[PDB]
Amino acid sequence: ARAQVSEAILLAEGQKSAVTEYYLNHGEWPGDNSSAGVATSADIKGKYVQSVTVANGVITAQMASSNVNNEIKSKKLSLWAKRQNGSVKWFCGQPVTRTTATATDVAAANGKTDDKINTKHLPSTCRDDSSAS
Repeated sequence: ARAQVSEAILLAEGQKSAVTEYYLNHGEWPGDNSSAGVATSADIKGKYVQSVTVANGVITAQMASSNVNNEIKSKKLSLWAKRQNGSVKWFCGQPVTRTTATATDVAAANGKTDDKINTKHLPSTCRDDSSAS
């Protein structure tokens, strides 16, 4: 499980440059994959990953539905960044959502627990809470 999740995190990290550069150039986060200049979400695939979706700067990877551990089939994790006075810090954990392109904070984006990869299956360094800062 964790081995599969760690490869999903690495794939999702491949979209960070598009998101960070957009923030650098616009002072706000990209609304979707197209505005970030990246491929459509279902075309960002890999080992164990069916899609990667950019939404207001949050990068959410969705695990594949087959050929993955039963307990993480089709579940999701997010990478997201927050301003910390000039620099930005990237976080990794359960799914989050940023409601607007300019919001500083994020909210948890659970799916009524359905989309959440269980914490036992997240690498120890990818357990950031939605409230992390």
